[PDB]
Amino acid sequence: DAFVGTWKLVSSENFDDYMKELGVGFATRKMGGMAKPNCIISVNGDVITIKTESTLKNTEISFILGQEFDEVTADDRKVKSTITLDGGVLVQVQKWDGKSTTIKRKREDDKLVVECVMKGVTCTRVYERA
Ligand SMILES: O=C(O)c1cc(Oc2ccccc2)c(OCC(F)(F)F)nc1C(F)(F)F
Repeated sequence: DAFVGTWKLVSSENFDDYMKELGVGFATRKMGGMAKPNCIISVNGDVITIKTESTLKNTEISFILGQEFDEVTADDRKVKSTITLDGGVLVQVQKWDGKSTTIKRKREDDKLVVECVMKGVTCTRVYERA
């Protein structure tokens, strides 16, 4: 929809702190930090697919809005994820071991803005069309 497309990471703030707050170890944070992924968002019927592709790591999720699904994250957490659309924002929550983190995806001007929150840490990542 407004989200559909092939997006390239152009800026990131506080991603290392965000991964640290999630408990990600040094090697995986290193890989993640200097990744510059593409994010490819598509929709077919009820099903949204978000692929995140980079030289050292790829992930993919497919989901129906409002329906919980299992996910293995890029940092290898096994989580229960639910994604909803709220005022134009795709809101993802991941739940595991009594914790949660939120990842909000929104469209702003030419940007796909990704805000990731874990406890007191807020990370902002910005994608632009490829
Ligand atoms: O889409 C993102 O840019 C993104 C990318 C992530 O990791 C990568 C890095 C390279 C390739 C594919 C995935 C990631 O990992 C979970 C983490 F951060 F906990 F490790 N989380 C996110 C986000 F939080 F924002 F959704």
